[PDB]
Amino acid sequence: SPVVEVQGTIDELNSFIGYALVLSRWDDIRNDLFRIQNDLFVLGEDVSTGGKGRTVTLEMILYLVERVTEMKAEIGKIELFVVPGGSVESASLHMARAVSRRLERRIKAASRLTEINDNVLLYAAMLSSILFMHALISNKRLNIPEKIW
Amino acid sequence: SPVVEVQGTIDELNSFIGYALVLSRWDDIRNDLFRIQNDLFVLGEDVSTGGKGRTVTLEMILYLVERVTEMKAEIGKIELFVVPGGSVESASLHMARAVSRRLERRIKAASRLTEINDNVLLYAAMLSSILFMHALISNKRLNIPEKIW
Amino acid sequence: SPVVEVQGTIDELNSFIGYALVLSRWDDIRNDLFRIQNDLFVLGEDVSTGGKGRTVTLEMILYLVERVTEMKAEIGKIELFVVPGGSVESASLHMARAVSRRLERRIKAASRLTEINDNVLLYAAMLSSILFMHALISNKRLNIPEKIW
Amino acid sequence: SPVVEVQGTIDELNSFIGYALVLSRWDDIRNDLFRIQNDLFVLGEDVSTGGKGRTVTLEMILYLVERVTEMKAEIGKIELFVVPGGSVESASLHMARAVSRRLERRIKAASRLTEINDNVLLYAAMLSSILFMHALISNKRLNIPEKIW
Amino acid sequence: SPVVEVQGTIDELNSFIGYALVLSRWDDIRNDLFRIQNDLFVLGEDVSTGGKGRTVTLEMILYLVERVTEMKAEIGKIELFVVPGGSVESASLHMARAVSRRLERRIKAASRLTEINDNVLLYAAMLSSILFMHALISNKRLNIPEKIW
Amino acid sequence: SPVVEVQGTIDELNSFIGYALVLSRWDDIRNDLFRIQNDLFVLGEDVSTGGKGRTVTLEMILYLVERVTEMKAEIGKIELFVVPGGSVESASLHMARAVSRRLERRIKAASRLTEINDNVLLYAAMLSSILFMHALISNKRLNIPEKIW
Amino acid sequence: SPVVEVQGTIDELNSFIGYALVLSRWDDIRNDLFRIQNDLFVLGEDVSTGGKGRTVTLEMILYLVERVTEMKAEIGKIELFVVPGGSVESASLHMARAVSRRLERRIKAASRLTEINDNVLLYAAMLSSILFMHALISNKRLNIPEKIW
Repeated sequence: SPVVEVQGTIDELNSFIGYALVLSRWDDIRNDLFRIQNDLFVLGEDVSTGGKGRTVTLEMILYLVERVTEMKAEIGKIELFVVPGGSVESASLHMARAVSRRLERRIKAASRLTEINDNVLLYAAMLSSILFMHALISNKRLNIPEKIW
Repeated sequence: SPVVEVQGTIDELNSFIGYALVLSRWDDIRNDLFRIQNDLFVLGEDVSTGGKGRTVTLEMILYLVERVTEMKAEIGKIELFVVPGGSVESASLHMARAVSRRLERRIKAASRLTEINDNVLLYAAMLSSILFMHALISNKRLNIPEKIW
Repeated sequence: SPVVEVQGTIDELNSFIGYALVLSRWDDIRNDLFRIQNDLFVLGEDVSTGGKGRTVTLEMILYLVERVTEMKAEIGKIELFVVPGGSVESASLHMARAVSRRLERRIKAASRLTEINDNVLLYAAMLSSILFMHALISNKRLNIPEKIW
Repeated sequence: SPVVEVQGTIDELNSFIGYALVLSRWDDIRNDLFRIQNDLFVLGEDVSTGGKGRTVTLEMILYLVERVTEMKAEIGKIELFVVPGGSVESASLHMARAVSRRLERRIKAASRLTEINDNVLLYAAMLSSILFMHALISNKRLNIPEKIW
Repeated sequence: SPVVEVQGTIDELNSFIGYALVLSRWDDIRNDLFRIQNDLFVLGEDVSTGGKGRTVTLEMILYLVERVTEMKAEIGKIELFVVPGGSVESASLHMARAVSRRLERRIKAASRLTEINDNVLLYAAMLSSILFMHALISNKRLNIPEKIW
Repeated sequence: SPVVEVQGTIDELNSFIGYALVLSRWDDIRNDLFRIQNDLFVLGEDVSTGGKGRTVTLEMILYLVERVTEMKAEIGKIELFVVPGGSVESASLHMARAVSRRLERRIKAASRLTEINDNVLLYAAMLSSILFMHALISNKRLNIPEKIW
Repeated sequence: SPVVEVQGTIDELNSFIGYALVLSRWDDIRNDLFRIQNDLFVLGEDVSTGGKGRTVTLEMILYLVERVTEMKAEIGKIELFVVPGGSVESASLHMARAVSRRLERRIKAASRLTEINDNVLLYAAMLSSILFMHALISNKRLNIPEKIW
């Protein structure tokens, strides 16, 4: 039942990814988001069945980790307090990642209430990180230097 | 007071419809969303006055039901676990419908707390359904075949 | 800890401003939103340090008040129950202001729980008002007369 | 048996933390490393019993995540290709984190061979990250500005 | 050829002993490590010549056994899962002994591949034990009571 | 992928240089190690891009050769089987050079597997040599005559 | 054209090796010099074709490195400022290695002028080193202890 407010936020996020995906131009970015959208579905079933069904695997989170590390190299010095937006695609991704931070904080509650896989939460945490990286990457690749606070 | 968090989500939704409406190209879709935006206003007053004022009528929900049934015919086999987005208009509508599922789950709480019309909740439930149908319809009409999980 | 759900909504809002900023064409509007985005950051630190650090100053809220009063003059009779959207920029701003009303209602909770500056809440309240004004202003300046309920 | 080469690297790491801990002056840093040293022990048993015994919990990794996020704020713009060392404590921590990257790459092999908890690997990954943060933090707090490549 | 990865670890260890030796204050400890450093050299030739040359003698391992037994008396109850470090000298020795466990596990592989004296492996095993004893002894003699898991 | 175990050892080495650099007192030595630390970075990119990017140049290895030849003159008769350590700086450098021999033996494997520049391996070989010279030089300059086997 | 003065010195060296080869008694030494004489030929073609043809491979230089390291063990403390000669074979090799230092300093010029493989120069550098080792080895094996300056 309060785990129902978790799934709602999952599809609320899938909707925000869905928008930032049609928006983004980069093939790598697009494929990451498509895979993320399918993993969001696996993440839904891992809460509903509560581990019984399609469990959120380590290999899924590691692909997020890999991409985070690979894209990190393009940006170089990743800044703190980066004023969101600038590019349309960057702004669209910042909106999806904000909802990702909104998801993990909804999961943390349902984690306290009923049993749910640790991987679900880790994946959500990771998703925020990977989503921020695409919004910096969309900006460098468009030559729109990010305005820092 | 916790019914104040219900109205906030109503206008948060009206804002998301408002975006998907300027976005969508189809006249039918646009008119449905305009009517939905005005019904959202009636839905606001039906919580505030708590039935005293402009009650959310059956005829309002039935127009949603009618459109759902009419559009259903265009899509044919409506799929399960349809990865959201693809088209800009479709993605924009998926975002508005996600917030619609976010509204009815906020109403369900205020329903438990203080008295509010049953129609308000039914309308919200129906709104999610009608909003999904426009995002499938925007996709077929744009010949962007939906990617299913 | 429930103050962590406040910051999340702050950056969730910063993301929505960020989108409406790249979207809006007007220089005045853009600069207001940029300043608002930086003030959102000051607003973050004023919750975290709980007044210890960079306090949200009166002068910050007064700049919002000034702009509200200056833009008010352009619209003239500001209407009640204005159906959101019409213009792309107007719809984008209505979405950001809806989240602003979502922020102050999250702050009101954390206000009851732990100590946080009164200015933080006042600023959020003011932000909703200033954000509505830009979505009316984008509409008059684009000659898209707002549809009232 | 090739899982025996994993434990060896765990205590080889515990030894490197042990050195950087007596070395570091900061109380926060010291306590993180002490807790990390005890978690390394839990991490040992989670490989040996292969989940049967003292499993490496989510809450353990989340404390690493929390510290990473809290310390991140002190450094601000965390740079890429930061030439290691400068301070004695910073150099000592860089050596321990290098061995941490050496541990997770030993785990990844034993992960392919026999069953071992996903958390074990995630914890190791996280440990590299948290260990880098202490070596940047030791540097800012000592006012030894890091030389970037 | 894979026996070349054995020698590398021998001098990698000699380097770690070399550091813990300049570090340690105790004359007995220092002399043990010096002798250990010279025996490491004999141990190198016993792999290279593969028994032909300077064989690793029983008397060499027995001196390690003697010291282990003599120092054992000073510590009394030698604890299990002793969190490494505390003292600078103790931490430095724990690092050298960790590499000693790293050496015998490299030897065990080269033992399976080509012929090498049994004493070489026994000596390495013994070396880990004697190296742990110095890191407990440095701690009691400095009155830094070891923190046990 | 097994080339990933090569980079890990590169930064594991950079960490050991980093320590021996803060440790060493001599300006020449320090500058050599700083340059070596930056060349280690070039060496990383020459494996990752596999020659595509920042190739490890001849001129880089020749600067190592030059220093080896210049420092050689100070020591005079460079001895065989020199028991490592004596000085703190000398011991610290012996540890870094031991890891350098550990790096080239990791490269030799990745050389057999996938294509990587010959210069990368030559540089690593050279690095062991130059690192030994600093640990003899730290000793003569401190008047700590090296104990030979 | 100034690369023609490089080849002349190559065959001028091959002639000096040729003499020291008939001169030397040791089978190992003889085979090294024969291989060196054939590698000198490969080294000729690598300048003429300028990399197009038979490139001077890493494996060639590594065989020189291997022999240098293997013979190093026989001499032990290799001295500085070793007065050349003593034995006929030693004197003959010192003459060939002097010309080898004469070759690399001719290559360094042609390196500045036109493109030539880095390996060519490295090989020449290495050749001087390997040639010195044979002249020390001829001396120990003949029991003619070298007179040092």
